[PDB]
This record gives sequence, structure tokens and C-alpha cells, in this order.
Amino acid sequence: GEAPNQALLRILKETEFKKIKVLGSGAFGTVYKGLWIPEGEKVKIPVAIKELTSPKANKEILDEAYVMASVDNPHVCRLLGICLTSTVQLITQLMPFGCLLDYVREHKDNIGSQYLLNWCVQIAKGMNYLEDRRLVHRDLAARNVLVKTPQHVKITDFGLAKLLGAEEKEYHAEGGKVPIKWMALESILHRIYTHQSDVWSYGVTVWELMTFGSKPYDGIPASEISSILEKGERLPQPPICTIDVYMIMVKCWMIDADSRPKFRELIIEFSKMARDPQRYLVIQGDERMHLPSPNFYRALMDEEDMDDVVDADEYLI
Ligand SMILES: *CCC(=O)Nc1cc(Nc2ncc(C(=O)OC(C)C)c(-c3cn(C)c4ccccc34)n2)c(OC)cc1N(C)CCN(C)C
Repeated sequence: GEAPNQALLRILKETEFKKIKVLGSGAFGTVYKGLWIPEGEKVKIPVAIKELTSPKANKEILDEAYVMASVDNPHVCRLLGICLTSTVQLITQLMPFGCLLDYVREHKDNIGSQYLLNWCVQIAKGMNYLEDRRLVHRDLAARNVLVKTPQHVKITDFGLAKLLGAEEKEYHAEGGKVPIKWMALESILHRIYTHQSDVWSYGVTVWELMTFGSKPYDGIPASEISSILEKGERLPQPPICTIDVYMIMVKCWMIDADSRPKFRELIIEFSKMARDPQRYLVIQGDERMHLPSPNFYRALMDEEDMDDVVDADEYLI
């Protein structure tokens, strides 16, 4: 009894979008940035295009398309559709400033406490929406949070995301390359994933931001993480973090998954701290830091006549 998923899957003609440049290859495939021009509509939509014909690949890319077509939230990446070429392509909204992990590493000396705490609120809002949709992300990390503007981030990468039945409270997975250093202890031992195991990944994600992009358990091989966590060891307190912020991170790493805070409560706590940011994050020169917010599309694309550019958040069905 989980309610019909009447979401619409849009099919895009390959003639409607142009791969302007390549953003990053890898085991998945290649992610391109480009422009989508729906025929008849005088709009040019900046998009990201992923191509992974190993029948399997086509199968995994469609699972990700199914999940993304089912979510609609200001802090979750918006799916624009798929293209049915020889290999199936994923067409999503282009996030011009990249992933949050690279962003905090690049702009370390210009990120104040206001931006860090606001990012924590927005990530919790997106994860709380995913919990409302009964969706477990299973791969929450700083690399999987994209930056539309320095004031607006969205959760991305639903290759491992799962939807739970109204009786399924947990998700028992099987084998699969899984990011060990972001998983909860129950996910490493028993391969169980819940919304509370996503909370653990949320705590590690916050730790990445507060350390300006440090690697969790740097130098420790992944096979030792399960034994490190069982002894009671956790990630250290970042230098900018007051005990108030670090206490929240520690609570996300409790052994009892039901003792970890809920996403709706992480929204409230970080929202309070965002109203007095320098009380909870001590950063040298916090009051003088400034991040951009841009033209810049002509550069981020190449074409001019970017007078009809429309962000995907302003182009609705
Ligand atoms: C950390 C890597 C990174 O994000 N780099 C990056 C990304 C982007 N924009 C962007 N927008 C949307 C998507 C996306 O979700 O859609 C695809 C089709 C799934 C992505 C994206 C998603 N994955 C899995 C990626 C892997 C590699 C690269 C990108 C994606 N990315 C931009 O916008 C121009 C830039 C950018 N870079 C190169 C960061 C480094 N410079 C900004 C310094």
C-alpha cells in the first residue's frame, strides 16, 4: 500500500541538446555539460549529461532515472529526462559550481561559518524529503552534494538509492563496491541500510565540510574501519567546530541507529546555529570572507546569445 508513482518520464531527442564539454570520466562513464534547447520554446537550459552496450549499464542508468524522476525538492537534483540513443543518457540540471567537496577545498580561505551552517541545513532538508518519500540514498557524501550557487546546494548521485516498501523498514543489500568510510557500522557488518544509516553518512559529510574537504580516516585502509568503529573510535573534532557542532556529529555516529538524530531535527539544530554562526564555528577572518554568485553562462558554456538561458528550476513541465 505505497501509493501509485504517477511521476512522468520525459524522453529527449538527441537533436535537442549539445554536449558542450566533458566534466568527468570514471567507472560510471562520462558526465558532460551542455545546453538543452526544447524545440519551439525559446529557452536554453544548461544540463549535465551522463552516458555509462553492456545491457547492465543500460539497466543501472534507468534505475537512477526512475529514482530521480520520483523526487521533486529544492535541495535534491532535478531530473530533466533521458535520451534513448545507442547508450542511454541521463539529462539532469547543470550545477555550475561543481561538487561541494571540491568547492570547500578550492575556496577554503573564503568560506565563512554562515555558508557552512547553511549547507548543513539544506542537506538535511533534502535528506528529510527523501525520508518522506521513503527513499534511502546509501551514498551521501560531500562529493555527492552539488553547488548550484554558493547559497544553494542539492543532493545528487542516486546510483545506490533504494525505495522502501511500506512494510520494508530496512534494506538488506548484498555484495557491491560500497563507500566504507561513509557507512554506518550496521551497514558494514550486516549490509543494512536505513534512513538512520543515512544519518551516519550525514555526519561524515558534515565532517568533510568542517575540515574543508579532508578525507575521513586518512591513511587507514577500509578493512580496518569496522574494527576501529567497534572499539568506540570516531572522526576527530575539527578545529573550527565548537563542542555544540561536534556533539551533533558524534550523535550521528551512535551504535544505536534509533539514538541518532533524525533529519527533521538536524534541520532545526543547524537552523538555530545559522542564526548566530560565529558562536558555533570559529573561523579566522570569518567576517571578511565573501563567495561569488554570478555572462558567466557564456563562459560556462561558450555560446553567447545566452539571453534566453533558463535554469531548470525555472523550467517546469
Ligand atoms: C566533484 C565533481 C564535480 O561535481 N565536478 C563538476 C560538476 C559540475 N556540474 C554538474 N552538474 C550536474 C551533475 C549531475 O548530477 O548530473 C549528472 C548527469 C549525474 C554533475 C555530475 C554528476 N556526477 C556523478 C559527476 C561526475 C563527475 C563530474 C560531474 C558530475 N555535475 C560542474 O559544472 C560545470 C563543474 C565541475 N567541476 C569541474 C569542478 C572543478 N572546477 C569547478 C574547479
